[PDB]
Amino acid sequence: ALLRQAYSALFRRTSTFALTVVLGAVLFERAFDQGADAIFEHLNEGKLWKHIKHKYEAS
Amino acid sequence: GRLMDRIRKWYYNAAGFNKYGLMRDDTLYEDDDVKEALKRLPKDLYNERMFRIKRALDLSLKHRILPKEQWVKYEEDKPYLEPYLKEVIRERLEREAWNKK
Amino acid sequence: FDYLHATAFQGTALARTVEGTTENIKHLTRADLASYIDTHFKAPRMVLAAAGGISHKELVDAARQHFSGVSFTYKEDAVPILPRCRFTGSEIRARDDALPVAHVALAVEGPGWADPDNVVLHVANAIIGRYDRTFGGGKHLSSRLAALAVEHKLCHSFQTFNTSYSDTGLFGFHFVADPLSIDDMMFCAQGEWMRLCTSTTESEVKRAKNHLRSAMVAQLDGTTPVCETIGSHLLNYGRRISLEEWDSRISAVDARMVRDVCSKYIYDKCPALAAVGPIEQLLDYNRIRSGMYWI
Amino acid sequence: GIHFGNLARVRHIITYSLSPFEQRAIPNIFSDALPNVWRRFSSQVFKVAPPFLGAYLLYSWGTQEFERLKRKNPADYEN
Amino acid sequence: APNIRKSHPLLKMINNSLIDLPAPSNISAWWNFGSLLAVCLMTQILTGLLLAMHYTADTSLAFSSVAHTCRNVQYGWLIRNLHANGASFFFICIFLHIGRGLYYGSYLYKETWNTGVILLLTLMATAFVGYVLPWGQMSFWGATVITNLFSAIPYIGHTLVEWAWGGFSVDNPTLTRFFALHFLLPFAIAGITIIHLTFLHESGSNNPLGISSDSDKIPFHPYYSFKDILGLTLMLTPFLTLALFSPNLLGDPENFTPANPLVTPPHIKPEWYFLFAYAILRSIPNKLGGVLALAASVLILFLIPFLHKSKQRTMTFRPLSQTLFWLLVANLLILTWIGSQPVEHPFIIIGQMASLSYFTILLILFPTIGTLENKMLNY
Ligand code: HEM
Ligand code: HEM
Ligand SMILES: CC(/C=C/[C@@]1(C)[C@H](C)CCC(=O)[C@@H]1C)=C\Cc1c(O)c(Cl)c(C)c(C=O)c1O
Ligand SMILES: CC(/C=C/[C@@]1(C)[C@H](C)CCC(=O)[C@@H]1C)=C\Cc1c(O)c(Cl)c(C)c(C=O)c1O
Repeated sequence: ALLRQAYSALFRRTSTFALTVVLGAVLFERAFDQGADAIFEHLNEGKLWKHIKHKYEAS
Repeated sequence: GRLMDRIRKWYYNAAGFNKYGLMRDDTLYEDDDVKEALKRLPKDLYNERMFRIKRALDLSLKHRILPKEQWVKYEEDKPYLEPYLKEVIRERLEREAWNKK
Repeated sequence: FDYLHATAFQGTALARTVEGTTENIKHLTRADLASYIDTHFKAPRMVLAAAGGISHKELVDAARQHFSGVSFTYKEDAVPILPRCRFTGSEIRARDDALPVAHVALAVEGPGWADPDNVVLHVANAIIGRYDRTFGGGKHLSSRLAALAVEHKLCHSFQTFNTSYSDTGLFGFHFVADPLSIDDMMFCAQGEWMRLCTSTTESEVKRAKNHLRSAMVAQLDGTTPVCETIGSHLLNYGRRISLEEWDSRISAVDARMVRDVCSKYIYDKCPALAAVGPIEQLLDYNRIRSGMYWI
Repeated sequence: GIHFGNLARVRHIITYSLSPFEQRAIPNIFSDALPNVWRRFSSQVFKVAPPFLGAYLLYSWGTQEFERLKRKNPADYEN
Repeated sequence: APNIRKSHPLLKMINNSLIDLPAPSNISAWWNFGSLLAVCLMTQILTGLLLAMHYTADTSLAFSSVAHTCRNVQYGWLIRNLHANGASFFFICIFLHIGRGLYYGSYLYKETWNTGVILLLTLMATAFVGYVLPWGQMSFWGATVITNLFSAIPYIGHTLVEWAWGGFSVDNPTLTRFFALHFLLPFAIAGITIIHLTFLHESGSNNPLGISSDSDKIPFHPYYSFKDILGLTLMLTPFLTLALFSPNLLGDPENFTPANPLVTPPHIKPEWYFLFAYAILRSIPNKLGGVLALAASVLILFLIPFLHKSKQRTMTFRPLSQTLFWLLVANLLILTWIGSQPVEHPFIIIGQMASLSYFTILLILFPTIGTLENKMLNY
């Protein structure tokens, strides 16, 4: 049971609760960022310089 | 005549303070006279008026009203404070007049 | 305390007063009392206890002679098991600003006679102890809460309590105070509970133990008391628990133990509250709730 | 400073409440909630909406009427 | 002693004005504007400084500094936005904060109210001069007209205009003393805000039903602290959806054209939150009258507490006042439209009406229907 495993190990102790928010905010960020950028770039295929780019680059 | 005497009953249902269980007098805004009046209310009449109000507020925090059945009815509304208040304002006008005099 | 049960175990059997309702007493019939005696006052569920200058033998004989009921089926020799009572974290506020002082009781669900932890819990209750307006000790009392109580005039009296039942219980405290100091008292009180779960020392427990040991002996100060112990030991703990034993269990306790146990039944739990009197200054369950964590 | 204890004199009122951990956050969404959302909407939509719908017209009118005065009336150059 | 929350000369304040504060248990969402208004102030002030650190109060450099602030300053563009749009959401919020007060007779708390009116005037003045700093077309002509208002005073008038400009026609001195002025005012706001809230505390908050809530108060925290955090994330969503997706929606574009002392744009309208007054100004076809009407268009707020006749506090139980109240809202909603239209028929006539309408619903109707209602209750 995660809710109990979590409560007992993470949410109970007001000190571990913090560690969770930090540790979590870190993971949440790194993922929410890729995802959104991934969503956005996809919604604008071939319009961004990330796409055009290869045409005047080097190889 | 019996004109604004039926209008009154209309307005009374229009206001809707009865939907909360408040007598017309439970809604009076507490200025100086009203405050004095309320201090003259007999123990029980005061404790009842209190519950009515503390209950209406609890309703308002919940965003509800009383089931239609419990609503006060235009003719069963006791003007429990009206007479006291009348006197308070009466005693006052005396003083006021007596002091300019 | 009734209102406390009344809401702590709300919706169950324990939530009832011993005296019963007004309607019941006004209508209970000869039949019911009869049927009550018939259904409940039965040999397997009774215990003839006695203490003093008496022959165990001569006692058992007199028993065989007048305490003679017979058992045929298995039903008669069966001791029913009661349907469990559900603990509810809630509150009941009975206000009357016309009463001289206010009364407040707070508790969490207890383990129940069986559990060995009840020992630790009682040691715990010793550390906090109790106090009241006439204690000579005053500002020097070893009970941190009693001191503060004295220092700031927090109350007229307060007391810890570990009421136990077959399968459940109530572990808490009760204080009486003036309308204008309920808040601080309640504040200091929860405060002392949290200290229990987090920073109890070896000095506090040592004394706690000695205080319990003495209360445990004063429990048996007379024949009536010793008989009451024996009557309630068989009926609840199963057999009889000797002082030599109790004492061994009480010695086994220490800091780590108290903390681990109080944390077990007190930390972050939703308590039950009962307030009676001019209780305006004490307020919000939400607040009292938050007093259940972080010392 | 502190107003908790002075406020007012109250007698004979009992209140029962339950911890938040024992109850539901948003209970009876259908049987209770929405019904009242509607209850309220109804009672009020006729004191509110009217004057708004009213100004609306005055808006659309004055708007279209200012546009009409831009257009030309043939009866000026049919000479 | 005992707790360090009630004794400490400071924490006893954070605690005694926002944590142990006695709050009515039934205040509705119309009570969440106090905090949003507060939050704006801090947000405005913060984003403001950030900008002041790249602005340059000088005619020959104001426009290009703001432009540079955006195109070059890292996230400058975002900060510029937030600051400009915060000005709007600040007004939106202050307007609802006012209505609420009007509809629920909070103005019966006279000092708390009068300080409020003062706040409004100050916020207006502030938002005005801020709008002048980028030195755009509106910036200039705005500065010109508003400072010109004093010219309506007999004798001095013109004299007063000389200071305001620092010369004999808007120019650099005006721009720098405006930047100084803008930089300063926000703090006076924050200052008075503190008084506003102090007078409040003497009495306590009002509530929808308008009857003493002493029988049922609750600790601001966690009830209203959580309710306000939420009320924040809601205002914040459209504020950001607006500022991030449609930046210039709410703003006039004339300010994208560097001021020209010789050309008054033909479509010269003020920031949206001032239109309604701009509308009244153009109603009265007389210099001094239009000015007086304008002044009174806001100053009339000081009279409200004195034009209360109902024997009840709020309009919750006054269906006639309600209608009149909502008829008043739509009344303003119109003036705003009028202000955004040219001075031509049918507008001119519709205008003078809504204005005449505005002053009547407040000075004559409300106090009248109020008296009437009293009799219908048999009082
Ligand atoms: C800088 C501007 C302002 C800020 C930051 C501000 C803030 C506050 C705050 C935080 C509250 C408490 C919570 C609430 O009831 O909303 C409050 C209450 C109040 N404010 Fe303001 N206010 C401002 C302007 C005004 C204005 C313009 C008026 C008057 C036209 C006003 C009238 C009131 C009144 C009457 C109260 C009591 C509300 C009640 O009855 O509950 N305020 N204000
Ligand atoms: C009362 C809160 C505030 C309000 C109402 C406010 C409002 C405004 C307004 C309307 C503008 C014009 C925005 C635009 O470009 O369209 C502005 C700009 C500006 N404000 Fe404020 N302001 C506030 C606080 C501050 C403070 C205290 C500072 C700095 C410490 C500041 C610095 C500036 C600067 C530098 C500009 C001009 C450049 C720009 O527009 O980005 N503001 N402000
Ligand atoms: C400005 C504010 C709260 C601000 C914050 C900043 C807290 C200090 C901490 C958590 C938050 O995020 C709130 C928004 C509250 C204003 C405020 C008041 O001043 C007063 Cl007298 C009352 C009675 C209320 C009632 O709701 C209120 O909201
Ligand atoms: C709305 C208004 C003035 C409002 C003030 C002057 C109040 C009367 C008092 C408090 C203030 O500080 C406001 C800025 C004036 C009308 C007004 C404007 O706002 C603006 Cl931006 C412009 C460009 C013009 C041009 O003609 C105008 O007539």
